[PDB]
Amino acid sequence: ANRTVSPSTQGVRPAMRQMYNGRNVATRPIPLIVDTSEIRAIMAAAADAR
Amino acid sequence: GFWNIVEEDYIPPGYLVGVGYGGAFNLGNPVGLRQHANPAMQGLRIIAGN
Repeated sequence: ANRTVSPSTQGVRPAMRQMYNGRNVATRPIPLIVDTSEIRAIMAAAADAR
Repeated sequence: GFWNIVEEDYIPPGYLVGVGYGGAFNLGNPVGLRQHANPAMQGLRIIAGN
């Protein structure tokens, strides 16, 4: 038999996932970055203005 | 972007009207409507003549 070995042959299958491709869809959501300081500033002002 | 766009000939040519609703600030309809304090003064009314 073929006795060949490598770090691959002895190793483990990769833990691969798929990114958001942004392809083969009709629409792509607007990328809307919002940090926790912004959510607090929005929510606090909304509470103060009520 | 985030605008829902409505075609409306009751907006005159050469004007844009942008309106917000909901959210953390809880926006509502922009114009307050006042009726007369007398109950008999309310609605369209037909009146006997002289």
